[PDB]
Amino acid sequence: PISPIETVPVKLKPGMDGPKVKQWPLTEEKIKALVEICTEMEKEGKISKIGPENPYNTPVFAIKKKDSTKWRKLVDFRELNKRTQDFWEVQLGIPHPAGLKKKKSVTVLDVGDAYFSVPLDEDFRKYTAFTIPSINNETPGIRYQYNVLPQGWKGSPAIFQSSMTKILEPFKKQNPDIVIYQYMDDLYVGSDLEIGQHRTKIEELRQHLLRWGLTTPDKKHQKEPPFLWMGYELHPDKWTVQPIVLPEKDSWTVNDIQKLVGKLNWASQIYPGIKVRQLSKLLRGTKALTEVIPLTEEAELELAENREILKEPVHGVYYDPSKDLIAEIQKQGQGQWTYQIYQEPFKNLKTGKYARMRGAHTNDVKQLTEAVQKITTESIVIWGKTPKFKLPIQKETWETWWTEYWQATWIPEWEFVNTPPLVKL
Amino acid sequence: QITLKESGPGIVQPSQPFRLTCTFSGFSLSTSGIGVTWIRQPSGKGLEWLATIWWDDDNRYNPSLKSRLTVSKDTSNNQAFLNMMTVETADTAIYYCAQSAITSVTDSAMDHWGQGTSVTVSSAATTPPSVYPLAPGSAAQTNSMVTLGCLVKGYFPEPVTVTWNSGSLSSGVHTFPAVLQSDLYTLSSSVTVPSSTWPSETVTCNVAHPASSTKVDKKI
Amino acid sequence: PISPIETVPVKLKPGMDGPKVKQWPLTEEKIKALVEICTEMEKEGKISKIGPENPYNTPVFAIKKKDSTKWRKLVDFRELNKRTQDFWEVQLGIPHPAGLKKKKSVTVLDVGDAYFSVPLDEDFRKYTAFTIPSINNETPGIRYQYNVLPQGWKGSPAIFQSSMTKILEPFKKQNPDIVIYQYMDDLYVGSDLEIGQHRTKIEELRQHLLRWGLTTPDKKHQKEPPFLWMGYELHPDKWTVQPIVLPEKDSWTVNDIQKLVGKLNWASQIYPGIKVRQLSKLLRGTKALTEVIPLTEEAELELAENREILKEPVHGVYYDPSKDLIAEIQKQGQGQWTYQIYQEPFKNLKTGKYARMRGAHTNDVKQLTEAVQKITTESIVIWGKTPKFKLPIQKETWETWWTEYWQATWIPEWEFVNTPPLVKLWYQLEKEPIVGAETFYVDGAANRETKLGKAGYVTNKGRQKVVPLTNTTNQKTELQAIYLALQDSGLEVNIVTDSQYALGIIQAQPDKSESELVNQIIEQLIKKEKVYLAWVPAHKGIGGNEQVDKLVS
Amino acid sequence: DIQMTQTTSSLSASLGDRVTISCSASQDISSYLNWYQQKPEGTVKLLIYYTSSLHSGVPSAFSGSGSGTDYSLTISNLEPEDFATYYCQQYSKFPWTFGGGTKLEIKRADAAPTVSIFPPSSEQLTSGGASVVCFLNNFYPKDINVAWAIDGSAAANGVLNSWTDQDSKDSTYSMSSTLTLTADAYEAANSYTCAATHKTSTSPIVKSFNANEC
RNA sequence: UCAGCCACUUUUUAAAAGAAAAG
DNA sequence: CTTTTCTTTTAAAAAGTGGCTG
Repeated sequence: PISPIETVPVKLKPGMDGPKVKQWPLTEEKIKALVEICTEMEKEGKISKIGPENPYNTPVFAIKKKDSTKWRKLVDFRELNKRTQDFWEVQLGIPHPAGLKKKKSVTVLDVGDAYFSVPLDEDFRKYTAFTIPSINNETPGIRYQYNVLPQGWKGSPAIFQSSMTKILEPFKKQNPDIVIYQYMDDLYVGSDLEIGQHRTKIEELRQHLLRWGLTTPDKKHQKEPPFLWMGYELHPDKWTVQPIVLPEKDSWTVNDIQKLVGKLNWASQIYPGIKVRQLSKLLRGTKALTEVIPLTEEAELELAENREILKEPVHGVYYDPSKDLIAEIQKQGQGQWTYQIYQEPFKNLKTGKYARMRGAHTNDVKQLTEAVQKITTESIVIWGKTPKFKLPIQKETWETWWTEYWQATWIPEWEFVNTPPLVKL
Repeated sequence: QITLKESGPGIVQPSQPFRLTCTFSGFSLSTSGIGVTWIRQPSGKGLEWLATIWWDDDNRYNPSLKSRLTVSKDTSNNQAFLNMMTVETADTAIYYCAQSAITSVTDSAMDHWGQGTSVTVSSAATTPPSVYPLAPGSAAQTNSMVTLGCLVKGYFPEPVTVTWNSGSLSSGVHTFPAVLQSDLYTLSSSVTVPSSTWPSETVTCNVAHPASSTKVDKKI
Repeated sequence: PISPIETVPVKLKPGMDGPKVKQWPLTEEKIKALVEICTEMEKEGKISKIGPENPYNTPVFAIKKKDSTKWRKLVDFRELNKRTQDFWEVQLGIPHPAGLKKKKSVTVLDVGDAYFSVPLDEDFRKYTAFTIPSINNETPGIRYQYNVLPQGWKGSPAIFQSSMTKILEPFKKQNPDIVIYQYMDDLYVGSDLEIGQHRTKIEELRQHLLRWGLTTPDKKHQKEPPFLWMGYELHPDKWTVQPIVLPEKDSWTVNDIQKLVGKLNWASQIYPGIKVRQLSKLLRGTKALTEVIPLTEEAELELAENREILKEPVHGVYYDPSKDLIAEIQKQGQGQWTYQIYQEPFKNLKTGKYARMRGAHTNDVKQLTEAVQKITTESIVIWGKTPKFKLPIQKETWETWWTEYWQATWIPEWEFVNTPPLVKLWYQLEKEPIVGAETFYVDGAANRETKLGKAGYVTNKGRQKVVPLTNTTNQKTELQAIYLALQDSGLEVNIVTDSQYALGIIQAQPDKSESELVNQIIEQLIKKEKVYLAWVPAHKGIGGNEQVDKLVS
Repeated sequence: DIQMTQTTSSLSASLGDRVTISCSASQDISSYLNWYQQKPEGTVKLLIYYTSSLHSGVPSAFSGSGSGTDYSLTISNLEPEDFATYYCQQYSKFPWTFGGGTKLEIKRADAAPTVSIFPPSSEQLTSGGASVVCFLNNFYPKDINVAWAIDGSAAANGVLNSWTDQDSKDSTYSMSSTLTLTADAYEAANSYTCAATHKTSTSPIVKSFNANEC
């Protein structure tokens, strides 16, 4: 018993047959944190217990979100999401704000709890089933079933949208200057206000959300020593690019002339006049690699010409709402990472990087994980969708640690890859 | 623009509690990053950190004094209070209220202070001083540059003026810092006048204790 | 016996129906047996006569070749099962003693006729229809349908759990101090309660189960010292399994090589380091049931070493969350490792092996982590908290590894041990091209339909070479030709390729591989003091490439 | 309670000189340090935050420096204003602590103390009071020792002193020691003697008298 | 006689990565 | 002036076996 509203019939995408994923191992802490948060929900009957008779399944893990509220269980509904039907509501019903990127500050607000207020289709409830594990497999894992719009499910924001809509109508109305967006269990609020005026209008919003549909957001713990909270805000205007292309040497040797062409010959796909013909001419014979330094000024001229084409508003790019999005990472240096996001290959609509903040959080995975979390966010704020990630790491690996360095309410799609040196220049 | 002035009792009996109030302007105890701190520099020593009142209501006290001291604020009125109970000798000092604020990820310092208030702790009562002329004595005209003296004994309310001849003699005057004697202050100043001047022209030293309302002069 | 616990609504695999298997005329004496048996199961509500409308049927046979007291009459629900709706079995594995805390008073109760106590979905029952074939004479036979969970049915051990666990929760929430480890019909309980006060608590749990309908006789673990739980013998301060009982000489058949090989794995739990790759490779080629393999000598010693590890008695000690877990690793196989998860020095907790190539171009650097990761997750599972590692590699070696590899990798808290055939990266492709060495521009090619092709190269001093080859492909040559360059050259060399494939394989620093060529390329690399590898696009003509291209082609 | 220490207590200098003050921490403070300046008047301005970042208004001459448990504040070319006390502060662990500042005084040529002593006044005596005062005016380095000895060199219990802050003008220091003795001790004793021992000369610059009255 | 755990071996599956071919 | 086909190679998952559990 929760909402006198009538349950909206949800059917899965034809042919598919609901999630049947297995529950990967969880640490004690996480188990407890998961147990607690879980039972208090059965008490409120947000979810019911269920036995073996329910074959379907999806996994859960909880993350230690650094906020003065509590923990956070996270169902990995990426499976059921693709198994689940479409939603004309999630698309046109939820258009995407141009100016979300254009603002000075955008805050992320976990409007998750605005979900318990709506029951899930009785017929559908078998699919959103998860299962808590147990230390050394004492007693068997207790299984639950969702009875209301579940946290992180392609439907929760669709069905609940016409509501979320009215809830913000007052706020978005008395703050036109502000830009609000909805993506999964999150609200992307952005204003051009002074940061202190923003941090005060979010809390302005972070309270209206209360007197209305008891939408409880998280209470974050701010502190003193190394002020991370001061970083929590997001500034999309402050976002840069990556036209760092241009190489530069005085003693141009064979190796350096070849490396430059290899990299420049491939770039011909990402830029117009990438004419590297006269450069090939300089390395005409079986010249001694390591020493020969043909300084030829002949090339110097059109080498500067190619340099020109490498820093400008690329011709060819375009965002097709239709096609997916892709994001590619590469361990580029010391704690430095870079990313390219594209739809139709070799015509990326945005490139950036990731440099671990000054601090003792050195862990190759941890950076990659965090990195992904960043590339994801940019996509949400910019095009309003989520990139699919080709992760430069071993699947078997990333599976052992990604939970321990992930903080978002959402989890994007990802595969694994080992692409050799060209993908770094 | 940004400013904050501290106000206290000035004088408080031992074992009695006191409450300094700091009013401020420009910033606000309602804005995220801001805050205010109470520093304490005891008479002839380094400043000491006591407590920081934080905007998010999460104030922090110095471990040595929280058992007797507390903070709070009324942002609405732009005031910041500091309460300390059962006051002792040692505590008597200038107390500073200071606007602190977390700028960004790594920046955090007390951005702007204020002219501290003087909290004096003592049983002692309002006592007009008694000035005594310190004359050269066993020597006269045996010095081309004769130093004259003027002692100021047994007064409490620390503020005390010492002028030389209705405010004429300034050059060559040293008015030393007061010292605690039987719970009363004793200031001893000194002027040096060329031998030609003192004997011939008059040189009196005047002490003024605003608190008791005593202005007094003394010849030689 | 009959249980009041509510039932699980079981169904059939979507779009099917019940089993309608024929029931062969049985032997006269067989009929008689089944009769008496089912007549008793009837009084025990386990089953009850069905009406002439149930087109459903499962076969019953006679075979009373098992134990003289509750010697059974049997049914084959294989076909029923084949249609019996799928279930989520609910489990992360079988509990291991290394995850048991050291308590004061332990007890291991069990449950007779488990499946024979939990009522089957009354609504589903019409599918357990077994017709006990009547004697030739009587034309109509005797029908029965099960009411509880028939052993042999797929969801019987599942639905039971889900049920037995429930009966347990209400007793558990009322006293979180008594540990109750459950597995089917083996209830393990122990707590800090005095041996007496403990039984005064068993009484309660021993009642609870019976109230719900669970017989717990004295056919349980009586002696405190011995507790034969889950194959393991739980002792006051140790866990063991005396029956290491190996297939003596019967290794006469490949099938017994199976049993042998697998028997080792289990043993590996308490038993310190044991490899099997030698034996495991002997099974590789087999597909014949009942035949033998001419055991490769490599395995004769391996079996000899291992067996010496099988004789000596040992023990695993219980785990206490106060003192933490350390995972020590060791390598002694051509790519095989061992790990000891332990709290205090000599006292071992659980011990395991690791043996595999998670790819084709692996190396002792990769096979380290890939062991570690294989141990954290496995420890996360048995204790809840990640363990500290003691890797047989040096700190610098790891520094250089990850600093180079473009693929992200890591390892949590690891110490530095130095008691093994230390793991380390062999060669090192120099960051910079050696000034004063041959710039061997290499190349290769192979006609798709020729099955053959030529490999070769040219050098900075015009020196050319070429070698046609058969059975090789485009991808094989460019890698093959790389060899010629590495060969025909001293300790210093600059090798220029136009194959992205070659460059990749060679950058990862493979220790070994399954392949011969790729490994030989490694071998040379292990001798040469200075190697450079650089890629150049193939069909544009850059450097000595245009020429080398014309040559090898 | 990270303990903060400013090793150098009072340093000497001159208009133009280069000043660097050292500050040490009880444990690593990850550059969480601020520099506070306090004029002779008694007002505290923020000098720099992050042990390296310049506060606004603050001149360029000022500069942070440090890493870990040690940091330093450096003034390029000293100036008049710049002669003040300096407070080192850390904000790593919350018990915010400042390390007892460093005094930056104006160096001067030495100057012997001009000792001057005065006998008790009848004004005072007419109440039993016998206050013997001995002004030691204008002298270099505060480092100066006084000796109040009455027939027998004993430092009679009852000597209070008050040393002045370095005067802005002369750059000298002047201390005034006041010896307190009752009328019964005033008459009993024979002669009083105030003596200043300074760097000027090993010669203890003394002055005395005798004149019992009541 | 079923269900789960791990370890083995033979296959498929896709696929991504490149490559060649070619018209 | 360019484009579809079809490969070569490598990964990750299915399938009878084995030890062990009940």
